[PDB]
Amino acid sequence: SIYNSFYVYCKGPCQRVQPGKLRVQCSTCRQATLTLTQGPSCWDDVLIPNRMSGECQSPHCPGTSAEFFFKCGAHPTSDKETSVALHLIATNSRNITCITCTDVRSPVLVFQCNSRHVICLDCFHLYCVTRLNDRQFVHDPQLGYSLPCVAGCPNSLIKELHHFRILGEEQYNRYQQYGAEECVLQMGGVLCPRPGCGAGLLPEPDQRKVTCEGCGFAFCRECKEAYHEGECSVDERAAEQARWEAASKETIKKTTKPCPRCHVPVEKNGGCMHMKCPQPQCRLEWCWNCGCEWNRVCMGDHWFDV
Ligand SMILES: [Zn+2]
Ligand SMILES: [Zn+2]
Ligand SMILES: [Zn+2]
Ligand SMILES: [Zn+2]
Ligand SMILES: [Zn+2]
Ligand SMILES: [Zn+2]
Ligand SMILES: [Zn+2]
Ligand SMILES: [Zn+2]
Repeated sequence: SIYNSFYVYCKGPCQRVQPGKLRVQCSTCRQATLTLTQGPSCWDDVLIPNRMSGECQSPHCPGTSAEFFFKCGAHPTSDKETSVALHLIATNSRNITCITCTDVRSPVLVFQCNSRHVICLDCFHLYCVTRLNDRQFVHDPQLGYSLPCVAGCPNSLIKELHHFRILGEEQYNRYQQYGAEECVLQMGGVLCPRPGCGAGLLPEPDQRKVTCEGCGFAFCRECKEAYHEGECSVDERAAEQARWEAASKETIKKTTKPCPRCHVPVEKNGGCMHMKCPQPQCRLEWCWNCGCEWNRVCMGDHWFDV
């Protein structure tokens, strides 16, 4: 790829976040024969069922609805070996600094708070690991546990929980255990402190000696050491800058570009990368990013960008 807009979680063989390929088919016959009236321009166009329409080219098909899906892009995949799109992950083409480390990194994760706060994937990982350690995940009745924007913005819980799969197997399994453990702790219990154990334990609440009976560890529930007698031994400017829609400096890529064929300056007016030259006698169709005739590789890698 010259450029990727999209990231998926590849469940096998990669077992990690990868660049993804976008596909559309006819929702009626399920073949790749749907010519869209208008190309996708944002996540809602490709995630909301039946949102986009066109015409199915299959002879005896009346289908007019699009169905979009994604595949891992790191190796060959079959026609419909699909993967879940991690729609919060964006390529950082405008060099936005990260809300917590202030470095320019790519890809980044964009929270769905009003501010659309930006955090790099390393800090997102660190943020999850910290919150797990400190027991700071947030409960949602219709979701389970998740995290809001790091800046604490309202209405910003991650809803698509495959985004936590990017923590990789061990942190992801700590995340998965969180709720069971939390139930124990709300009830006044205690987790075994032995690394690799962590059983949830519900001893009589006035007992200082807790025996894990898992691993047999007898501990002091106060200091968490082996049982003994006697006494135990976001920056404010960062969060203004690290916002997806905040005004930015000019990059090497211009926001007004010449048509590849007729050289007349063209303005882009939404998220679709498929441009149609507005000049009557030109009408070249081209990729805004790659500056070449519109094609299926551009479709797959970056039909739209955020
Ligand atoms: Zn893969
Ligand atoms: Zn069809
Ligand atoms: Zn960072
Ligand atoms: Zn926020
Ligand atoms: Zn234990
Ligand atoms: Zn103690
Ligand atoms: Zn032109
Ligand atoms: Zn392109």
